[PDB]
Amino acid sequence: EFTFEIEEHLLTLSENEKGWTKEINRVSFNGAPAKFDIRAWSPDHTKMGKGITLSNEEFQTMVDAFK
Repeated sequence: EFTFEIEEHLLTLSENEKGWTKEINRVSFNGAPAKFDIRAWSPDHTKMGKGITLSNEEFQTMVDAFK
């Protein structure tokens, strides 16, 4: 019903006592070209938590606004 693949790891923002991390990655969902993805991950990255996927245009819009 759904697949994911971390194609590139870009940045970790924090890690908690359980080893879960908040990361910015390029992630391919359902085989689509990889997109920016800001999300919590288990230590071995086989479980994911809540997060948001952003197009390149959305991510650029965000960075340019807050730089």
